[PDB]
Amino acid sequence: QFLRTDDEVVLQCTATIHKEQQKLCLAAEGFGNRLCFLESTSNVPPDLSICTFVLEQSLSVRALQEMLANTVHRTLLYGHAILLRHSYSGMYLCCLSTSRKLAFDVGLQEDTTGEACWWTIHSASSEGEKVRVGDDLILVSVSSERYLHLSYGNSSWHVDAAFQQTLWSVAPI
Repeated sequence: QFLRTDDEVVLQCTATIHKEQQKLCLAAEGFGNRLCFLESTSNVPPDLSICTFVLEQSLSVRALQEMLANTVHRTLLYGHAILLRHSYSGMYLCCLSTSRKLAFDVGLQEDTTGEACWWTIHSASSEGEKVRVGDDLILVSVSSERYLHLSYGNSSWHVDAAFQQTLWSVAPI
């Protein structure tokens, strides 16, 4: 099928270290420090509740930038900028100002009147083309131009906005 607005989705990525490969799910809590993290699966994550986002909006870069400039179930299209609402908290995936150290932190917030909560979707291989479920998506922050990135810390996997890309699977469920 195709990805549409109002869809409840789950973002997954593949984490391979020491030849050990696993699927990780993007997750977040609204109760406290508003940062996203990653869950292991199996491919179903233990706690799926907090791994659900809704594709609330889909606009063109020009449109979004026009709407914002004035202030001073559609199908998702490649190159378009989207808005992912976190179901549990009702807040939105955003690119923050604080650093993870070249990368920025990824978290949740409420105010969507800005670029920080907008992510343009690109293909790994299609401008304007329809976004089909099962495709590997690259997510770029409109505000910072950084990628939603799979990072590896001391002992665990983290998610941030870095200069390097990561392929994500935006599955419905």
